[PDB]
Amino acid sequence: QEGKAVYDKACHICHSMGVAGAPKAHDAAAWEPRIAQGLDTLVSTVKTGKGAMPPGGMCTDCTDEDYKSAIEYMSK
Ligand code: HEC
Repeated sequence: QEGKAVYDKACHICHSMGVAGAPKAHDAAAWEPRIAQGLDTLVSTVKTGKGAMPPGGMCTDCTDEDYKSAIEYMSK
């Protein structure tokens, strides 16, 4: 899947406005410290969930590649 496609059907729900502290999409400054953790780490976190974010980020068919693509789209 394309990163933007994953975002538009799932991630945008909370990340478009940065609800409950979600790093806002296309906010490079907000995503920089999170990207710095390493993509492997971020993909793992999305799949297990983190606080207010539910495991999977409401994508029902996402591969690790899909998750990574989605993060890359949001991070700029
Ligand atoms: C609301 C129900 C969310 C949906 C749907 C998605 N995300 Fe999320 N995400 C959400 C919150 C509230 C937060 C902040 C959590 C915190 O306590 O900091 C996040 C954070 C992320 C992160 C950063 C995790 C980290 O280690 O700091 C990533 C990488 C992330 N979200 C990715 C992501 C993707 C790819 C999604 C779509 C598939 C997605 N999120 C959906 C809330 C919500």
